[PDB]
Amino acid sequence: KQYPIINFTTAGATVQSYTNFIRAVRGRLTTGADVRHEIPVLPNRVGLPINQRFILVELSNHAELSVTLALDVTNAYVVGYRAGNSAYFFHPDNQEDAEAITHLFTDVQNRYTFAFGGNYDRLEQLAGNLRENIELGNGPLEEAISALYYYSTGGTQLPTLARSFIICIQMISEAARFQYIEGEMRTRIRYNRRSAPDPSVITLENSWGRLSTAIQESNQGAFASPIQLQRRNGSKFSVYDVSILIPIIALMVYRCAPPPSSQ
Amino acid sequence: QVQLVESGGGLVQAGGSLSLSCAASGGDFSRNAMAWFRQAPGKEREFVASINWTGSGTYYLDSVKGRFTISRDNAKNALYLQMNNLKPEDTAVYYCARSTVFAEITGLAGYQSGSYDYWGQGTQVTVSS
Repeated sequence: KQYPIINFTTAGATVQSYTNFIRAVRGRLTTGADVRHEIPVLPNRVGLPINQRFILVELSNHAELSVTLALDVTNAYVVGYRAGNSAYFFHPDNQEDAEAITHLFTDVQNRYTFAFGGNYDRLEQLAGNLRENIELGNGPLEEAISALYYYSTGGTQLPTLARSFIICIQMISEAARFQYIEGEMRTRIRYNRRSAPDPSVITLENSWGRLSTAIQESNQGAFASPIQLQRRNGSKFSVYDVSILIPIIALMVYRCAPPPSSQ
Repeated sequence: QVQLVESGGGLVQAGGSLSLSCAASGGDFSRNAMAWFRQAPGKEREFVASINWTGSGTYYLDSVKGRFTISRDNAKNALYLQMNNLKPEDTAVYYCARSTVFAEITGLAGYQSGSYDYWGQGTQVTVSS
């Protein structure tokens, strides 16, 4: 009947509970059968049956409000979400997606498709500010959980909601993609701090696809071309290799077929 | 600034035909969900037809089902309502309504006047005999 569901709450959130969540998500996003340079590859979009296409991440807070997010298992990205009797979807880029998302939350009373997409550029201009000016951590997650919930009742406005998306995507999608960003959130969560992300986190987000390509295109682990990146102090450094990334990126989109038996 | 203007209204006889047009401007039309409603005096405002942002998914009030056809030209920034076998019941002021927030609205919400932020001035449809 329903796609797989992962449960998480911000109530009593520890570093432990957060990490065992993000791990459980990763468990559902990939089998782990496709692993290249030690890194799990996301299932290939082409030929993928609609019934394996999405996963469900349910989020609740101390107020006991809950929302369920839909993640595409091919890009590990949020395509929409449900709160109570209403379901909301980001504007599809093509016919094929538009079809796919009709297999989600089919029992919901009301179904809305946004006139806008869920890409960062779009969300930033709606919420009124950049990812860098938007804070993260257990507290900003609790508020976003609520704002998404009360949107269906008219309680939430657009910029506030947009910002709420930016937060959850990063804390969940981005967190699942990168063990590094998972660590950045662990930090925040552990001490109950809240802070906007640094240039390193942001650039990693912008670079996910390209890294995925280079890695699967690599020659015995060596890139054909480097990818620019920033550390926390916003200074650039170039990545010519794989072994650097293994501690960083947890999942990869599917660029091409796996490698030969050798390595 | 978003604009909604309906034309094509008038008077016809039971069985007669009409072609309705809404001229929309401003905003991004090609990404906006759209519908037609109607209201007769003394009567509550009733849903008529809805159409998503792409060419096709569409819903009708069953009284009008098969008699009426809603369409849109996203290049022309235009919405259309075709009314063919016309009845005295169909007499009412017809309004076009836009949602700039939503590309598509289905399920219960699709019939609710509340879910659409922009409305047109309206055009009168009277049917005789």
